Amino acid sequence: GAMAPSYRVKRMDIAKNDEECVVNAANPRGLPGDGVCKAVYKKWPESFKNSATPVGTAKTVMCGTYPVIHAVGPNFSNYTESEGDRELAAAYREVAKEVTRLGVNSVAIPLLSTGVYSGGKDRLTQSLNHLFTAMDSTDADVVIYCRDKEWEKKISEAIQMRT
Ligand SMILES: [Cl-]
Ligand SMILES: [Cl-]
Ligand SMILES: [Cl-]
Repeated sequence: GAMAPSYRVKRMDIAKNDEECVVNAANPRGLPGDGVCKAVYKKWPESFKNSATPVGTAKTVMCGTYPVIHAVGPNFSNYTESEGDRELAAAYREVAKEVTRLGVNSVAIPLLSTGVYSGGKDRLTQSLNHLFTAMDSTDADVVIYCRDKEWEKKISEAIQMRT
């Protein structure tokens, strides 16, 4: 575990993280995809061997000794708000189980279902609150990755509001 488990946020490419493992915002089919998923495919292509897994689950594949946790958030274009919310919570619970099993002291994590799977809605608070629900009982240092300056400020405020 980390000596004093923390949350932090950084505004940069999650493919250049400084943590002991990465969470991919994966598609169910293990395809290279776009956005975070395509950056993760370029950096760790070996981790897409048999990475296909259903919505609401996470599947870890090792790139050398570096774990890639493929977490499949729901596409809100296809899911109802209710079922989508349940699957988004479940994906993060499966991430916490994998981070625990791996025994890592740190993990790089994107906000699931906030990009092309958002169904055109702002889901920063929804996704971050499910991330906290899952990861609060873990002792890894969590580093959240985002690309927007306003999102960075809002995620940082949410972290500091609890401290
Ligand atoms: Cl960057
Ligand atoms: Cl997304
Ligand atoms: Cl972002």
